[PDB]
Amino acid sequence: SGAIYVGNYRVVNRHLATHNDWANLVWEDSSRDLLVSSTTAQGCDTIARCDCQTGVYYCSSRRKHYPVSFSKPSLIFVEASEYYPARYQSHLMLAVGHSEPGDCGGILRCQHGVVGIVSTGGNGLVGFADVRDLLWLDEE
Ligand SMILES: NC(=O)[C@H]1CCCN(C(=O)C[C@@H]2CSCCS2)C1
Ligand SMILES: [Zn+2]
Repeated sequence: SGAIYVGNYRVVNRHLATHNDWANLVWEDSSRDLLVSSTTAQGCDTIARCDCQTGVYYCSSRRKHYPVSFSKPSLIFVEASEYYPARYQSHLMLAVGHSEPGDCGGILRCQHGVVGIVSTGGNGLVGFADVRDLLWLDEE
């Protein structure tokens, strides 16, 4: 589990969104595994607007933050899970690292801010849904 709290937005994995998220919906995209809902309180996370391909992510199944090198956002094929069939996911970045279902939602960050959240896993890989192109998260 986990979310990004930027401004009056909450960014979560679409497959983990709650009823309150759906009832306060701003934007969702199944191809990216992302959903954004509105919040009453202002958040403290800042979104990275950069070209970093190294950073650190939080792994809940280890209670640890790990440094990683990750690929550029791309269209990748992901195996079936409890939430989606096997398919292509867009704006996904892969790295070598530990990731269980329960680890989705952990933040990937660099010195500039939040880069994305854990969205896929297995066999020593971790995949992150990028948020750096969603410029509108910084306004309204
Ligand atoms: N975004 C998706 O299509 C994923 C939906 C949840 C399941 N999924 C995985 O890759 C399983 C990994 C287990 S390792 C922990 C992180 S998820 C596919
Ligand atoms: Zn950066």
